[PDB]
Amino acid sequence: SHGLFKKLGIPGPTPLPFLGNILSYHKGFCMFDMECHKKYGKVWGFYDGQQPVLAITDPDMIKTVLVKECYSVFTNRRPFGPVGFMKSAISIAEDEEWKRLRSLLSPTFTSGKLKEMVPIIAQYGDVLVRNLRREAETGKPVTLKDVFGAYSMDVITSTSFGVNIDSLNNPQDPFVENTKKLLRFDFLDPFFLSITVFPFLIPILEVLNICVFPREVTNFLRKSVKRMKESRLEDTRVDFLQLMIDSQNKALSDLELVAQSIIFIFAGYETTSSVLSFIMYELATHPDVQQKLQEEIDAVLPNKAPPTYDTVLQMEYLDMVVNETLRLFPIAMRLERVCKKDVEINGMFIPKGVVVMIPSYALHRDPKYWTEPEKFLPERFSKKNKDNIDPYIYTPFGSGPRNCIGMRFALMNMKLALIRVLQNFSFKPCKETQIPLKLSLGGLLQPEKPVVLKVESR
Ligand SMILES: CCC[C@@H](CC[C@H](Cc1ccccc1)NC(=O)[C@@H](NC(=O)N(C)Cc1csc(C(C)C)n1)C(C)C)NC(=O)OCc1cncs1
Ligand code: HEM
Repeated sequence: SHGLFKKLGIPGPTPLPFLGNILSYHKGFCMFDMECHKKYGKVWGFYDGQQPVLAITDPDMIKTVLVKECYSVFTNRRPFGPVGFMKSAISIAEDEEWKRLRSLLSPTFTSGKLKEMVPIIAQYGDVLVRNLRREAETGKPVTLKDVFGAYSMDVITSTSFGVNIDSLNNPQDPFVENTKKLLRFDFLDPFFLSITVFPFLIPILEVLNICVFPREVTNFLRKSVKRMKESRLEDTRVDFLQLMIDSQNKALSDLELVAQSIIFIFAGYETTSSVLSFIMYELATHPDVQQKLQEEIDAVLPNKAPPTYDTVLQMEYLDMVVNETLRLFPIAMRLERVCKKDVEINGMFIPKGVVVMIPSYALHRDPKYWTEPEKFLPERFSKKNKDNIDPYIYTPFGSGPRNCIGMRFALMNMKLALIRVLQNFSFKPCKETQIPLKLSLGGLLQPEKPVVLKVESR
């Protein structure tokens, strides 16, 4: 079975019985992919335990699996562990169910609805600047994840559900406290290690009602959503929560609604707050880029003018800065599609069962497509070098019918935060700042030490 790639004539490292290549993950699965790419070329194969995985790096091959063959062969992401009713969450859902969730939820983030969100978000950007000023009035080291997390939770909850939970004025906010415990995947956790390696365990666990997400956290998020939806129905603006009630009056069940809500809560909070922290980390450590960003905001928005939808969009360098951070810190380190039948794509035979894997981290740092791939140089994303960058090599939000539904939301939300912040403050590194930033070898894209900076006024 570990002789799949040999028989197919596909290069790749040599697997150990049972574990496969899993122990090559010890120095992070990102440096695993990079090392394999450099060594094997555009295509290689490996085994997450028994699960065979095919890694692809040729752009057209990527376009085929991501776009052309989505509905026909590559509809689904890897099955990953015991998930319970969260098996209905759009990102985890398969086939027909993903299909009907995708068109139910996709109208969430249209131009019109995105434009209506600005006033709401600008309000939380004002509380954010007020909070950062306190940390600036003292010169106290600030954990970026804390402050930007509270902001992001406030934005997603308000824009998604129409509710103010005032997380920004509330240190011990149940919403933040629970959500950051929601997923804590670790290769060092025998639980996550075991199901990562030996997937035959999973169906046993689903019976036992065991789940990758902690019970206390899903219960809390379940009753919080029950509450918020009960509110909406008792009141006498169409958002994500309203759309899902419309489909209740096939055939969306209550549990399926909470699933979608937990996904949206998690992305809004965790991904948004993380990307903001990496962006600010790179500004602090690149003082002139911070300076140059500060001057666009001034040129476009003079006399501390409030950002609007179109002012955000006119801002080229702020955009350059964000793309450059996503290039260095892609939240999804790999994109994955399960191959659900035998197919030949770009004169290459892929069998049913294999996980087709696109190593975004590696491709974002390939010396082939990027000169000085390892540094922070926003210029590489200029109006001029715009059709240099291949859309299938640079995939921070993925591609095709299963790309990020919240992409323009998160881009707008982050830029609105960045604009408010940078028109008031300056971020400098301290002794408490880890330079260079090392990433955790554990799970998601997170720093090994939390991002800690000082905040100066203007
Ligand atoms: C509530 C939490 C559920 C998780 C679980 C599904 C997810 C797949 C996914 C990732 C990114 C965007 C969309 C879907 N899984 C992961 O996040 C995993 N990480 C990955 O992204 N990988 C697939 C890479 C990876 C890490 S370990 C591994 C195997 C060796 C087991 N593969 C976790 C478990 C570490 N995802 C989720 O809900 O994502 C919502 C988002 C949308 N946009 C940004 S976040
Ligand atoms: C900077 C923040 C974010 C980054 C970097 C990001 C990135 C991604 C990536 C790379 C994918 C997978 C695409 C693929 O497989 O090709 C994805 C999936 C998804 N994302 Fe985003 N995301 C972000 C924030 C959000 C937000 C704010 C939401 C909405 C609240 C969101 C909702 C989704 C959903 C629902 C999916 C799965 C879509 C599907 O399977 O049909 N993410 N995210």
